Amino acid sequence: KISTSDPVRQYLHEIGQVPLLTLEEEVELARKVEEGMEAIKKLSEITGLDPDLIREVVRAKILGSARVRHIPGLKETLDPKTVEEIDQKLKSLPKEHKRYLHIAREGEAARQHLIEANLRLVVSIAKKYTGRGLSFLDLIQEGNQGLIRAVEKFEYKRRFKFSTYATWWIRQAINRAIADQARTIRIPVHMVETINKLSRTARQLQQELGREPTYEEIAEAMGPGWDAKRVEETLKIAQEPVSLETPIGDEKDSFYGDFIPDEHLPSPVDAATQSLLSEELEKALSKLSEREAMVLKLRKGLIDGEEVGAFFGVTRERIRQIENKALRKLKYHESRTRKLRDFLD
Amino acid sequence: DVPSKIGTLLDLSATELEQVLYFSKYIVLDPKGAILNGVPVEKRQLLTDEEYRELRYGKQETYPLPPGVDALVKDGEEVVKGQELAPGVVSRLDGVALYRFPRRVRVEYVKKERAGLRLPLAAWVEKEAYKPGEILAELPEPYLFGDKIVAAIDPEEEVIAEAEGVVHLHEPASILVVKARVYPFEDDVEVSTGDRVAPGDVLADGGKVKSDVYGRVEVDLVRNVVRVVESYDIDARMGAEAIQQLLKELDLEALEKELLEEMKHPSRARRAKARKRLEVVRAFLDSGNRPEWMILEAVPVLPPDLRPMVQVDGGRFATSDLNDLYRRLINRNNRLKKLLAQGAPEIIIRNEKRMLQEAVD
Ligand SMILES: [Mg+2]
Ligand SMILES: [Mg+2]
Ligand SMILES: [Mg+2]
Ligand SMILES: [Mg+2]
Ligand SMILES: [Mg+2]
Ligand SMILES: [Mg+2]
Ligand SMILES: [Mg+2]
Ligand SMILES: [Mg+2]
Ligand SMILES: [Mg+2]
Ligand SMILES: [Mg+2]
Ligand SMILES: [Mg+2]
Ligand SMILES: [Mg+2]
Ligand SMILES: [Mg+2]
Ligand SMILES: [Mg+2]
Ligand SMILES: [Mg+2]
Ligand SMILES: [Mg+2]
Ligand SMILES: [Mg+2]
Ligand SMILES: [Mg+2]
Ligand SMILES: [Mg+2]
Ligand SMILES: [Mg+2]
Ligand SMILES: [Mg+2]
Ligand SMILES: [Mg+2]
Ligand SMILES: [Mg+2]
Ligand SMILES: [Mg+2]
Ligand SMILES: [Mg+2]
Ligand SMILES: [Mg+2]
Ligand SMILES: [Mg+2]
Ligand SMILES: [Mg+2]
Ligand SMILES: [Mg+2]
Ligand SMILES: [Mg+2]
Ligand SMILES: [Mg+2]
Ligand SMILES: [Mg+2]
Ligand SMILES: [Mg+2]
Ligand SMILES: [Mg+2]
Ligand SMILES: [Mg+2]
Ligand SMILES: [Mg+2]
Ligand SMILES: [Mg+2]
Ligand SMILES: [Mg+2]
Ligand SMILES: [Mg+2]
Ligand SMILES: [Mg+2]
Ligand SMILES: [Mg+2]
Ligand SMILES: [Mg+2]
Ligand SMILES: [Mg+2]
Ligand SMILES: [Mg+2]
Ligand SMILES: [Mg+2]
Ligand SMILES: [Mg+2]
Ligand SMILES: [Mg+2]
Ligand SMILES: [Mg+2]
Repeated sequence: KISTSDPVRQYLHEIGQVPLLTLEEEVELARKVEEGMEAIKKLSEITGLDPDLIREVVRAKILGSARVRHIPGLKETLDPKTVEEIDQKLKSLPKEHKRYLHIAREGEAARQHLIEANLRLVVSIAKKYTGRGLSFLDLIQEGNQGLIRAVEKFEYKRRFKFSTYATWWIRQAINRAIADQARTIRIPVHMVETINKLSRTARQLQQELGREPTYEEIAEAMGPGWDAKRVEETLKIAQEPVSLETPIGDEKDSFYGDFIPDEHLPSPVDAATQSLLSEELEKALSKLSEREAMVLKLRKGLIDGEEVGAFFGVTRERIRQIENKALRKLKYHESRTRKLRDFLD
Repeated sequence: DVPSKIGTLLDLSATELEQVLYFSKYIVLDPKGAILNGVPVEKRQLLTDEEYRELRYGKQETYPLPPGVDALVKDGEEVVKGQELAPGVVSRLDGVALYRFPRRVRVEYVKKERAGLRLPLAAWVEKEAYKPGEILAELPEPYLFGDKIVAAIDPEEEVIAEAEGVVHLHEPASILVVKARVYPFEDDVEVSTGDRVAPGDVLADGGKVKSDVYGRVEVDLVRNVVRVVESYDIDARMGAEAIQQLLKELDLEALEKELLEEMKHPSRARRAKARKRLEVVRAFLDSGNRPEWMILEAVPVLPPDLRPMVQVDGGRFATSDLNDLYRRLINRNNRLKKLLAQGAPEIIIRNEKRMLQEAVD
């Protein structure tokens, strides 16, 4: 059943059963998130385990079983035996350091009740960067990834609360997504703003002449180094890919693709040429000696188009020597039994 | 397809049980899930977010938090810490706080009338007890004639250097319907379950830990309170995941023989259903290829020159419409992976798995 509503009901439902208290619940969970960090680092300290390993072991114990680790990241961590060994050292950590294990876990979990509560924040924000060329669900989701981004950095010590914080960490994530995925051909953020500027300038210029600007206006109004070659180039990159499939002429079954020719494929006149050219060139190449003909034939025909570097031990003067004397006798008889002249291209 | 090829074989509601778990979250208990709804675990049956939520955390998440500071903060507290609150615990002060479900209570925050029996927070605030052993003298004037603070001297959720790290506010009376154990003991038959008196804690921490039929373990090092909540490894799953599983664990041969029987013997109705269900299983089971494949975990991608990127006019490029859908699938898929890594709130994973699902269509 049509998607948007189900998701909306889904996280609005859970927010409904649990928004976060303006203070108490955003502070609570924040503080737990942090002690989690402080806890996991001290855990690495005492265990010699990478903070990355401590982070994934506690996450498996709080977020999910063998199922999660095995399907998502494929099996580098053994499903049962491996993480279990890691939790064992966590237990052996006496009264002092066990504390951190028990804290890391609760911190991780805390991190989740905070991310659930603030999904309405995302959607409300995400509800405004809607017509950029991204799906609402795609938009809310990237924004969602941004809010999780915020959870990493929030310093509850600095009193300001998570709302204004998630706002930025989200709006960034969404503006990136819109620039990174909204197109069929990837353009940098600089060429995007550039296009917006160009567009906006064309708007101001559509304000008074009654002349959709010659790209003279566009260069001037935009600024410093803008010239015609530029704007023409810019708007050419702006236009989106038209469909290789689109209605054509007197709209009927005629699909645009049958119209476009093909260029690498040798159309029969080209296979025929290759045949004659190859056999005739191959006959001539045999009536020469190998050394400087194969050198220029392979140097030219085989690899990459280096007089000096073209011939083996023998220097330049035997190259040019043979290059140019075999090359001309090869031509000059090819002139007599004219096989090559009719230009095969 | 009208006949669901995966519904006819997997006897799931041919067309609606699928729709239900496929695109949204209606979990199908794949393997065992020992604890009740009222009756045994549903081997091949489907439950809702809400009842499932009521399966894992325990039956009741009631978060009644009080008004102002004195009335309800007092009725709730006197009967909150460890006082096993029965159902219909009629807390007394605004309207009537009504705690209508099961086993033990955890209240959340205090404000400043009288401070007694609460955790380590305020201790460092009024130096006397954390600084030296004063708390006793802290009771003030009748001591001349565990916690028990002054008559009424402190106000919020603060850290008292200078009163700088603070937070003035509410006080939740969150009933957590779970069973609280303070002094568990060590009996070695199966590996040591739960806790020892005070020294060793073998229970996993305040997250996921399975001890006896009850299966969640929260930990509060305040008193040695090993909060043991009660459900088990209920393999609750929804989407292609739950169907890939179900399709692997089926010996078509068995279903072929069972259906043989169902087919000729009982009256028309259900035997009729079985003959239409025996067709697909037999085809799968004849020279035909084997059925775990209906599931897609690896999407083939049609050729490149077949989905062209052409130069049309000036800058107009033109590509085969398939490339827009392919970007769809690719982006979602990747954002999926990134969202699993970064940490995963459940709604957001589903919401995406949903989007990803559609894309693959
Ligand atoms: Mg902390
Ligand atoms: Mg040390
Ligand atoms: Mg060490
Ligand atoms: Mg998973
Ligand atoms: Mg495995
Ligand atoms: Mg897989
Ligand atoms: Mg072994
Ligand atoms: Mg970040
Ligand atoms: Mg402050
Ligand atoms: Mg807000
Ligand atoms: Mg910039
Ligand atoms: Mg021009
Ligand atoms: Mg500039
Ligand atoms: Mg243009
Ligand atoms: Mg056509
Ligand atoms: Mg061609
Ligand atoms: Mg071309
Ligand atoms: Mg040749
Ligand atoms: Mg060279
Ligand atoms: Mg050389
Ligand atoms: Mg000749
Ligand atoms: Mg001659
Ligand atoms: Mg001549
Ligand atoms: Mg001739
Ligand atoms: Mg079970
Ligand atoms: Mg729990
Ligand atoms: Mg007052
Ligand atoms: Mg207590
Ligand atoms: Mg009133
Ligand atoms: Mg009630
Ligand atoms: Mg109970
Ligand atoms: Mg107080
Ligand atoms: Mg205490
Ligand atoms: Mg306190
Ligand atoms: Mg005092
Ligand atoms: Mg005295
Ligand atoms: Mg007082
Ligand atoms: Mg205040
Ligand atoms: Mg206050
Ligand atoms: Mg026991
Ligand atoms: Mg036991
Ligand atoms: Mg021990
Ligand atoms: Mg353990
Ligand atoms: Mg203990
Ligand atoms: Mg038979
Ligand atoms: Mg058969
Ligand atoms: Mg191209
Ligand atoms: Mg096509």
